[PDB]
Amino acid sequence: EPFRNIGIIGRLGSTQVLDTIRRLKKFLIDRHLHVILEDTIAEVLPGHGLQTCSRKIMGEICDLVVVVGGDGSMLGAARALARHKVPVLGINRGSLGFLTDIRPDELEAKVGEVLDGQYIVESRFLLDAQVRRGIDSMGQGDALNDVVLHPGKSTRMIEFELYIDGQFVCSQKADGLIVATPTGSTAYALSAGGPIMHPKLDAIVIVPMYPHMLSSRPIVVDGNSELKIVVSPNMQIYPQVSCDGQNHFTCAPGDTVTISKKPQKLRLIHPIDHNYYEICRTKLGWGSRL
Amino acid sequence: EPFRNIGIIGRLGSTQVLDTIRRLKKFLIDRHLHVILEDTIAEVLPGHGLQTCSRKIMGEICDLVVVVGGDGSMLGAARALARHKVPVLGINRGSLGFLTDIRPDELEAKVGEVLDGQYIVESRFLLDAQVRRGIDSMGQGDALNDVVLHPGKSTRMIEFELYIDGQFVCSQKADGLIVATPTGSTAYALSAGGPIMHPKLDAIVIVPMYPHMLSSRPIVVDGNSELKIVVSPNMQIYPQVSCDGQNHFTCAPGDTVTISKKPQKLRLIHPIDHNYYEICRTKLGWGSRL
Amino acid sequence: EPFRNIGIIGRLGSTQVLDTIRRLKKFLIDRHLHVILEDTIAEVLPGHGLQTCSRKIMGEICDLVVVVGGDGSMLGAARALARHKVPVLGINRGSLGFLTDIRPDELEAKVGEVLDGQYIVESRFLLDAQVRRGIDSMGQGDALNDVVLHPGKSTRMIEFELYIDGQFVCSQKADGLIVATPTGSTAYALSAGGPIMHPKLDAIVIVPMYPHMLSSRPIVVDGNSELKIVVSPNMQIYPQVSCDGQNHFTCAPGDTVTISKKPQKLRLIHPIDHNYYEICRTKLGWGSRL
Amino acid sequence: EPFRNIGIIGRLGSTQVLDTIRRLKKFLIDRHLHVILEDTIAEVLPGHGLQTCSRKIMGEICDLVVVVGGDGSMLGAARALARHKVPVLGINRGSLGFLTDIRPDELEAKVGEVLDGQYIVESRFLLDAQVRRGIDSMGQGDALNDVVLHPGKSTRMIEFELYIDGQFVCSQKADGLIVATPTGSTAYALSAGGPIMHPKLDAIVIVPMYPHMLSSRPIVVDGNSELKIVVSPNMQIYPQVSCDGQNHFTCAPGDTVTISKKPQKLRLIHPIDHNYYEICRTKLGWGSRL
Ligand SMILES: NC(=O)c1ccc[n+]([C@@H]2O[C@H](COP(=O)([O-])OP(=O)(O)OC[C@H]3O[C@@H](n4cnc5c(N)ncnc54)[C@H](OP(=O)(O)O)[C@@H]3O)[C@@H](O)[C@H]2O)c1
Ligand SMILES: NC(=O)c1ccc[n+]([C@@H]2O[C@H](COP(=O)([O-])OP(=O)(O)OC[C@H]3O[C@@H](n4cnc5c(N)ncnc54)[C@H](OP(=O)(O)O)[C@@H]3O)[C@@H](O)[C@H]2O)c1
Ligand SMILES: NC(=O)c1ccc[n+]([C@@H]2O[C@H](COP(=O)([O-])OP(=O)(O)OC[C@H]3O[C@@H](n4cnc5c(N)ncnc54)[C@H](OP(=O)(O)O)[C@@H]3O)[C@@H](O)[C@H]2O)c1
Ligand SMILES: NC(=O)c1ccc[n+]([C@@H]2O[C@H](COP(=O)([O-])OP(=O)(O)OC[C@H]3O[C@@H](n4cnc5c(N)ncnc54)[C@H](OP(=O)(O)O)[C@@H]3O)[C@@H](O)[C@H]2O)c1
Repeated sequence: EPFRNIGIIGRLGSTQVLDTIRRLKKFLIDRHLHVILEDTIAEVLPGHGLQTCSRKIMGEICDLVVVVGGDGSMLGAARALARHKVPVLGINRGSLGFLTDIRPDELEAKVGEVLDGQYIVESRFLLDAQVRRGIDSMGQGDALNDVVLHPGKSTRMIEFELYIDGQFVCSQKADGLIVATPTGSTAYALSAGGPIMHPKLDAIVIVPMYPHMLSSRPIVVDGNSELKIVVSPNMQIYPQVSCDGQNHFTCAPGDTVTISKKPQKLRLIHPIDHNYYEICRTKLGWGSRL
Repeated sequence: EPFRNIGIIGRLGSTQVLDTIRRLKKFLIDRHLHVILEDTIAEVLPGHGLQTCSRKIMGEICDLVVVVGGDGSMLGAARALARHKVPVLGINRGSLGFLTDIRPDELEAKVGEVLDGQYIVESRFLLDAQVRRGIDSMGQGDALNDVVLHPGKSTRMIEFELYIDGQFVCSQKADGLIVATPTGSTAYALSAGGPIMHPKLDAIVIVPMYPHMLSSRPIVVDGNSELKIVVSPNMQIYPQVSCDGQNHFTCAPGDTVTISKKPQKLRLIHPIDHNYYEICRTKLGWGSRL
Repeated sequence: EPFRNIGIIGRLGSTQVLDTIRRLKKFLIDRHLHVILEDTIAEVLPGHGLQTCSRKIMGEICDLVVVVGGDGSMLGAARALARHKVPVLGINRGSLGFLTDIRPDELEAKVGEVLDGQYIVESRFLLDAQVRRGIDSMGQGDALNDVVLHPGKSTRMIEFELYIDGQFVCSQKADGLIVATPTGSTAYALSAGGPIMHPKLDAIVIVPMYPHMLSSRPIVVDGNSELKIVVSPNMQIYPQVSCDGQNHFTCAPGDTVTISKKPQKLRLIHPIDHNYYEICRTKLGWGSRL
Repeated sequence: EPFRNIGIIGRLGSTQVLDTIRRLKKFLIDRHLHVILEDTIAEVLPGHGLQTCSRKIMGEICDLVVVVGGDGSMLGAARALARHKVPVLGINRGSLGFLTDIRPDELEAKVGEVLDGQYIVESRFLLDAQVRRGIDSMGQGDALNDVVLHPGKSTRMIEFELYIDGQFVCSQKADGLIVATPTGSTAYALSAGGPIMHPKLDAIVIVPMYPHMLSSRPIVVDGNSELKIVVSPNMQIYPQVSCDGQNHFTCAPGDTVTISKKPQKLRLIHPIDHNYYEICRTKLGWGSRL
């Protein structure tokens, strides 16, 4: 459907984000479009602008949400807007990102070209994490990048067992474990030794965090696999579970973390000019044409 | 169909392979089954046994081929028996392998349990490699593990461009490139930093061989992607292409190597006792149950 | 000097440590030697034994200290006994370690052979870490393995600058930094990608902890270099500094951590049967003789 | 001693090397200095210039040798000019290198500042490699970067044993082994996973080339250690030994390669403006000042 009510999500960061968020406000209101603003960012804006709503509310209000900032800002908007299946459009901070595509100086050219009816709809799946004490459920969180098990208030290594589709893989002693989507394969998992996974791929990568065992290597499994991490019951370690490094749960010795694909996919919007391997060449420095 | 004519493929290695190849000959002839032998191995056998045939011929003769040895012996049989779609059963040398499953001491117990009608049919796809000079074709080879570009008669680094589905990825200076299936993900690609890919996964992993660029990391793409490696035309390097490290082509500056999935899949046979993650725990040393 | 007053240091762990600590008590008292016990371990012992002292006190009382347990138990004793320059002898838990050498079943044979006058004296140097706010000093700690900067109560990456001998190296965004001795090169630094450093080597290795930059590789510098880590002043991150993962300081944005070699070396005692590369072959699984 | 007879060493590469080699010829003859040219490069020069000599002869003729090109050009000149202990000065191709320091546009400014008496003398040690069949010696070669054992005319893995100071380390199956100086630690060894070693460090790094064993990690040993690589006698593999990837020997099953530090050090000349960590920040992309 054509985009009428357009929401805006931003991050309270350097001044340039507040600059582009008003060029976007100007360019969109110029086209006689209703602009609804996030309440968590409208408390510090030029005259606070127009109507104000919350992030869970912005799903059913808006037909499109433009996120200004970087890849990190895209993670928070995705977890809330994927449930409503709202198209999401990302703006850079001048540097090309794996989730943000529009440069602040090409704002009017690329955003207008999307509103005029030339764009690509790409869907990225999220992860569903849930902690359980025997049968009782502690908490359930979503993740677009990764679900990361890591030590909680103790530098000591943690111990756990990995299960994929109820099948025992191994027990391991390490700092933790990174479970990443293709979207998150370029983030923490890449810094921990994991591979790059193309966004077309229906797969999940499991990356050990500095394992005490040198032969512990990343595994890539079917994206429809169900992961089950069992914290060591015979150890006094209380690890932490992080979803996109922003939502944190504290696990008890013996707690079980289940990770699987979320049914609701995030509807990413790109210009037709989008090229995934060009993002890799700029974000990682790969050589260009010979 | 029930297995009647059963072929045998072996490797001219240590004495134990010649030992198990005759226990298999005894156990199979005991069950009143026709045993056909590979000609390349029957030239040195106890009285040369029964009928003798070639590997390309063994496809339409036999209903099942038992390969004794290790994972390396499985690679040669797969490239010839996947075209005929002949079931293949592997025997260990005492140590569990990613392709061979039967231990020489459990030969009669596991092979009989397969012939009695309790087995798993698992299909593994191969790679199709073809070198081209402009339009003319040099050679075309198959690979169950990997297609590897590596330096040819020169320790100097090679230069090349990578294309996936006609889309330019990057140019790179390295020793070479490893393109591996899920089967080959545990071989050379694992030693070069690549991840483990579950056999259920329809994916191909591209691993750079000691790249001059430190940010060159492995990529995992859709298994239906078509890869196109273009040797640097402006360099006096003549690289070599290896298929399972056994079939070698010499590439010219500017030659293009195309790699894609082969339509014919190898029909692997396993006992019901087969567990993939148990192979990883023994081949790599991962910790067992807590 | 010949060893008369012999102290014992242990860890409150599995039952076998309490078993060997009494075979050592029997074997030493059998030889008419004064056995002094650590107070932190004598509170739970068979009748509490003989005299009891503290770890800082055990330096001037004893001529030799036998540490039962593993490599982790050796770290705590080293930081306190290196100031007094007391010889230290380590006992295994059945498995050969990089710091502990005696197997519990060869206790009487190897410990007696050392007391009879056949042993090797090997000295290992420690690290000296000190945090400073401008000029004021927060805390100063020693380390036999490593001084590790890591995130403090925030999964977000930390930012810092590295200085070696007052010379600027680089600024970096990562989980943290591992500064290890040759003793600690096989511990956390090895799991983070660092190299093995022979104990004869006067060198320090600096290993980045999952850096956001892929080209951030470990550096090995002169063991007499002075390291200076400056926490990012323009970031709201409060990192933590760990010495052997046991002593923890919380750093403020802008705090400077100085790391250099400690003058006092730890006097390690080994039997003449000691072989460093045999420890590597067992701890890491390297292949034995062809 | 003040530099009078100044030799020039270049590489037959792109046109710019032939350009700078004549600005250097102009600037030096302008200062009334005798310029002697390498015969292997004077066959294609503007009128062939002045006197012509060989590389082994250029040691006793010249007081200083200026090498134009890159790090690779510095390797060949070092092996021949380190025996004569002739100071060596390197010129860049516009990009800063680990061995070349002068940019072609700062040629007259930096080279003149060295001739005027403001420079640093830094000495880098080389490696001494010698192959032996039992007692007979095949060949002996020097290396400024690395001595590399790698497969010879066979993609199959090679097998060998490592000995350090006559002490057995391990047996290993891999593509090969990289033995690098601090100078070569940033070259092949860095691409194979090795660490950066500061030039002040008296150490040698041993890096396995894609080992079949995942726990085979680089080792850093004393620079005065004597290495002894024994090719597997029970294998039909004929590996090759490369010194700076330019001098090649073919080893037989059972041949022993001995590697140790060469007594003659290469006298490198740098301007006072030289900074080693600035080279790392540009060659590897590390972050600059915060
Ligand atoms: N050592 C590490 O590498 C490390 C440690 C902790 C967390 N992380 C990652 O950080 C994520 C959360 O980021 P945050 O905003 O909360 O702040 P953060 O933990 O400080 O991480 C911010 C950094 O992550 C990058 N990033 C985030 N998602 C990415 C993706 N899909 N591909 C590539 N780079 C990506 C950001 O790129 P922009 O600059 O464009 O935003 C930025 O450089 C986690 O999900 C985790 O994957 C990495
Ligand atoms: N440095 C390296 O790691 C390296 C170098 C060259 C080639 N290779 C691999 O060797 C393969 C060809 O082997 P080859 O028989 O001709 O002799 P080879 O090159 O000497 O390699 C033999 C080794 O490869 C192992 N191997 C083969 N396929 C494997 C798989 N799918 N998963 C795990 N391990 C596997 C074999 O296991 P078994 O002992 O059970 O046979 C054996 O240890 C190539 O396709 C390539 O992947 C690896
Ligand atoms: N992910 C990791 O690899 C990781 C994470 C945190 C800390 N660490 C290391 O743990 C050390 C402190 O150990 P802890 O007793 O307090 O418990 P810990 O953090 O849980 O680490 C205990 C483990 O470290 C091993 N270890 C300790 N020093 C070693 C050395 N020099 N060489 C090889 N292995 C060594 C121990 O061997 P034993 O079983 O023989 O004791 C044991 O396996 C730190 O200094 C740090 O280097 C490693
Ligand atoms: N895959 C690899 O990384 C690989 C493979 C084979 C050989 N090598 C290295 O190449 C060396 C021989 O080089 P070559 O001239 O004969 O041509 P080459 O094998 O094609 O290697 C040339 C490349 O090596 C770089 N290099 C050479 N010495 C270096 C050093 N000390 N630190 C950093 N980079 C260095 C060169 O830098 P410049 O552009 O400034 O010359 C150039 O990028 C060998 O000694 C070996 O270390 C590396």
